[PDB]
Amino acid sequence: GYTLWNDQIVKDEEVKIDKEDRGYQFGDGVYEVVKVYNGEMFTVNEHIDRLYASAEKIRITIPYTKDKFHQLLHELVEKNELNTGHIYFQVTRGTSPRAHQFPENTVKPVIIGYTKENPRPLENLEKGVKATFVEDIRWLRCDIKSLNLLGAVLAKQEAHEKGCYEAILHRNNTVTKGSSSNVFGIKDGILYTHPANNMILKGITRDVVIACANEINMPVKEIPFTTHEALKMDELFVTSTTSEITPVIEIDGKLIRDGKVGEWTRKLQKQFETKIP
Amino acid sequence: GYTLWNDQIVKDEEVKIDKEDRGYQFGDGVYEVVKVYNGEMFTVNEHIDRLYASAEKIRITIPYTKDKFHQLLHELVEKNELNTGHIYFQVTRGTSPRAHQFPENTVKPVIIGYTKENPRPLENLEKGVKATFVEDIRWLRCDIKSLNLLGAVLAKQEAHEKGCYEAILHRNNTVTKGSSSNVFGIKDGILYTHPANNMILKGITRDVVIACANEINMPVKEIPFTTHEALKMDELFVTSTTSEITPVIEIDGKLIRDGKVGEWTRKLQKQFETKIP
Ligand SMILES: *Cc1c(COP(=O)(O)O)cnc(C)c1O
Ligand SMILES: *Cc1c(COP(=O)(O)O)cnc(C)c1O
Repeated sequence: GYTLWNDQIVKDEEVKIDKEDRGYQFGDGVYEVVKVYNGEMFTVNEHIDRLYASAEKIRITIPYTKDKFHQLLHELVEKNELNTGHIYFQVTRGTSPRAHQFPENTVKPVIIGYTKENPRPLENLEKGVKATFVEDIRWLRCDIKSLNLLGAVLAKQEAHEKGCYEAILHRNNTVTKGSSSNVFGIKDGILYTHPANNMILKGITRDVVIACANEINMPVKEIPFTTHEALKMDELFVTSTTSEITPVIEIDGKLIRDGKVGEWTRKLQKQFETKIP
Repeated sequence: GYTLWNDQIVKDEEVKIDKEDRGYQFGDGVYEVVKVYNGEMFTVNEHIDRLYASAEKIRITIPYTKDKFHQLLHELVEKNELNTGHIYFQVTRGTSPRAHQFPENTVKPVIIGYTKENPRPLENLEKGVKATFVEDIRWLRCDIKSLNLLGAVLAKQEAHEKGCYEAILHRNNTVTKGSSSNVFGIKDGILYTHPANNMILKGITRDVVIACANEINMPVKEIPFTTHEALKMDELFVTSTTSEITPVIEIDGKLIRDGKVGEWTRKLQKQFETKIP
């Protein structure tokens, strides 16, 4: 296949990472994941804006204009002939001899991007998924979508070992986020979800679902709910670019309500579907 | 130069990292940094035991024995003819297509290790340094020396822009550790330092200093102290393999006592010298 390397589309083999790439040794980089539906990139601009925003938060300067970056992303989809799946891309501060502090502005940021054929998780969208409560041990800057993810892999892995799809993180017993997604809860026709602060990444799918909720005249309250209040909800689902709107029907062997995908979830999934290419 | 790559000492050029190297995308891996004093490695067994310990905490199985590793490290010191500097080595889970949960027991961990000429910070060890208080926003598993270091880089950089050497981290106004070192406080001939828990990395230099205190009949209290109490210490300093015992004589424009290196610090630095090759 083809991989985007800085400003070049090259063959995977030709691509190589240096042992002193700040993202390799420190996790000094940012990233994004864009979904493609039949050759069409879903909400690409939203994703491109956040890359630049996340890079700016750690004072990384991307050498290209959002336009040059958009074009490069499109060329990559064609060269790979990606139909339905996703585009992954990141930016690290660049390569320099090991040191914690920032290097000299001289260092060029390394950019890597590639594709993968991956269909929508239809079975999960229909029948729902299992989940587990895992304690939040991640760092305090989750608003930045960076490569500092060791906290997430340990959470996700615990979920997997129990046969769960996602792990729901909570700090001070208050639900925050999923290892790799945003958590929503529904009680009496009202949508609840933890507000946007340093505790959670302000997801793009998360924002679309709030627009969808506003469109179908459903009220939304960005109020934090506890893990006990979570098990008392009528419906519960998680969101992420790849997961879309995945229903959560059971947490730790405790069926949410009756253990069936709710009607409001369905309406949101039905409304969301209209925005997809 | 020569780079240790898995089980082969090869030239920097023959070594190549893959973009789906879990340590590159998730910071999924651990590391160590040993000091070499005139061809002789300092406390090398202690460091290798913490590498294997740190790997075990995230379920990484190093394919070689502690001997094969020791042997390899020694070859690397000779091939590079390293006199006085340090060795940096690390282990990642390996290369596998992008996914948060662990891959299969098939994937081999990628091992990297290389040297660097770096003298002793004589100036700092004699005249002391300036520091700055920075809030601890790191993940909750610092007991593991992992590659999830974005919190550390962001802290060091802040100290750096303020012309300070190190950043003294505090969580809930209680001093925990530096961006990349352990903190010690002295008040009335008694040695104070934060106890070993998930909040701090149990450093090797830290333990040496604690042994050096017992040997010189100095009382050690592993009681955490606040920032308000830190500013009231007779003496203050930080430790690490590369900073050894660096004395901090000022925190944010505020001198620690008279702004001179304390006598107890001098006695510890003197005793520490006896353990060096
Ligand atoms: C990437 C990510 C998400 C999802 O954001 P989307 O834009 O919906 O893909 C949610 N939470 C965390 C912690 C993430 O890293
Ligand atoms: C590596 C490290 C240290 C120092 O440990 P040493 O064995 O003395 O080098 C101290 N604090 C943190 C946070 C570290 O990561």
